[PDB]
Amino acid sequence: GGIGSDNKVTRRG
Amino acid sequence: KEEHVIIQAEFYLNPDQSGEFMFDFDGDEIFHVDMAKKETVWRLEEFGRFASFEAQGALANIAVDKANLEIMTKRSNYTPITNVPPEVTVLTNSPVELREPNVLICFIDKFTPPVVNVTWLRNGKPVTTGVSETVFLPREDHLFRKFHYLPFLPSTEDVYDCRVEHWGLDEPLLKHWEF
Amino acid sequence: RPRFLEYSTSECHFFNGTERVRYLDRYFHNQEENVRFDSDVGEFRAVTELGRPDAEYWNSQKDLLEQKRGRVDNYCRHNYGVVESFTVQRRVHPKVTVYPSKTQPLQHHNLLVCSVSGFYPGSIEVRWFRNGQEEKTGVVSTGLIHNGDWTFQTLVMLETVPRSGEVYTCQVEHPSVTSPLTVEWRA
Ligand SMILES: *[C@@H]1O[C@H](CO)[C@@H](O[C@@H]2O[C@H](CO)[C@@H](O)[C@H](O)[C@H]2NC(C)=O)[C@H](O)[C@H]1NC(C)=O
Ligand SMILES: *[C@@H]1O[C@H](CO)[C@@H](O)[C@H](O)[C@H]1NC(C)=O
Repeated sequence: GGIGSDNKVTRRG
Repeated sequence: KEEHVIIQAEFYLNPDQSGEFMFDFDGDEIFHVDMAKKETVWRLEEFGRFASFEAQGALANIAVDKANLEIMTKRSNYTPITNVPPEVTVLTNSPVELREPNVLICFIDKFTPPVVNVTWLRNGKPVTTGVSETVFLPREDHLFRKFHYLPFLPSTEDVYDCRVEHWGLDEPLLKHWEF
Repeated sequence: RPRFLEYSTSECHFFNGTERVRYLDRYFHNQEENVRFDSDVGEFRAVTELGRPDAEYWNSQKDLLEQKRGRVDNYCRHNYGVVESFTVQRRVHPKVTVYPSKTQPLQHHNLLVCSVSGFYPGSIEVRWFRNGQEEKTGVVSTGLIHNGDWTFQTLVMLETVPRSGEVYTCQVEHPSVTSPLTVEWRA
């Protein structure tokens, strides 16, 4: 099974 | 009171244009993603037999880290990072017996930004036979850690230095070992 | 030439197996945390004024919030599950050796060094005994040291004035061993 990564949120520009 | 911690740690640094994506369990590295080869590197090779990870997800995360960096540099008015120079320790991984194989460990600690140049010196001359190293490891205080390794054969006849360059140091730092 | 660093962590903190779990998604710039999501809070919060624009923007995206509210389950608990076998359960025996710090004649003061190396995990007890009785004073310890390679070491020293006939024992309790290991040094 997969070790999963957490998604990074893009900041407000 | 917590039993364990798993940390997914990543950064992107300008102007070096250099990134990192790694996983940490209780202070040890499970793996990281090599930015050059875009592939998962397990810290012990047996790990690759028990687990998988999609390196492309790490790369997609680094793309956001990069975007977030340009946005946040402008928002802070280009305030540069304060250099914090490392403390360096050298120790062996087992008690030293003359003429029995062993490993010198250079432990570089409590520094930012995550850039170093590290050199092993044997009797003042550089050595690369069998050297390995870790990527930058996270700290609760958000400074960084790093390990460099030198297999060697202890002897009354040699002396060793781990030489660390870092931008928060006015001059290179030598940390010495001899029997 | 100025450096600018963008740093992020996603953290899973585990309590009592996986019964309680705390998830954090944390965003830093040049060593400064400015916005984070804490699973105990349920939304993004500005850690500093520099992260206010992000906490307000992110918190207005409802699918993002529920995405991050599930991480405790589908990221934390999931990842613990698939790595538990070679991390949480990793057990490697310590090697214990005892030796005097300097070669000295008896009835002079000396540091008796107990070297404990190669072991995992990090939690460990090292005690010192003299003729079977536990020495609670005179103990000096380097602390737990990470070797960066999934093994630890530690040096625990005993302040002694050795006299002939005395037995000193370094005793080690670790999760990797059923019986405490003991190494003797004879004066
Ligand atoms: C690591 O080593 C390199 C080379 O010694 C350093 O980079 C050079 O630094 C000089 C001035 O110090 C510049 O004029 C060069 O253009 C740099 N070259 C490159 C390829 O970057 C670097 O500063 C060292 N890193 C640390 C942390 O000391
Ligand atoms: C730990 O979790 C168990 C369930 O496995 C529960 O019964 C117990 O009360 C918990 N212990 C503590 C100290 O919270």
